[PDB]
Amino acid sequence: LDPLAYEIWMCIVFAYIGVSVVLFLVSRFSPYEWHSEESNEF
Amino acid sequence: GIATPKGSSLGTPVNLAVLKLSEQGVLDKLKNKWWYDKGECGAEKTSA
Repeated sequence: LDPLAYEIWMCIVFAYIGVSVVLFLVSRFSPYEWHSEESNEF
Repeated sequence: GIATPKGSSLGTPVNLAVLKLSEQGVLDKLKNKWWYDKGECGAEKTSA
């Protein structure tokens, strides 16, 4: 883990969580798209 | 350039002396040694 300093690993974890949450939200908050065949696996 | 009063008899011998020293390594040796003799800064590594 030396090649990347501790701060970068921390912020990597933060951004992984942020991206996962944002993707979940974006894919599955609009009822219009997935209302039919209730529609996305995200 | 080494100076001298106009008309001084010492003008010629000093001229020939500097020619001789330039032919010898005295000038180059002195310049190379005095300059860079004790350069403190700088007399690369991989880091995260």
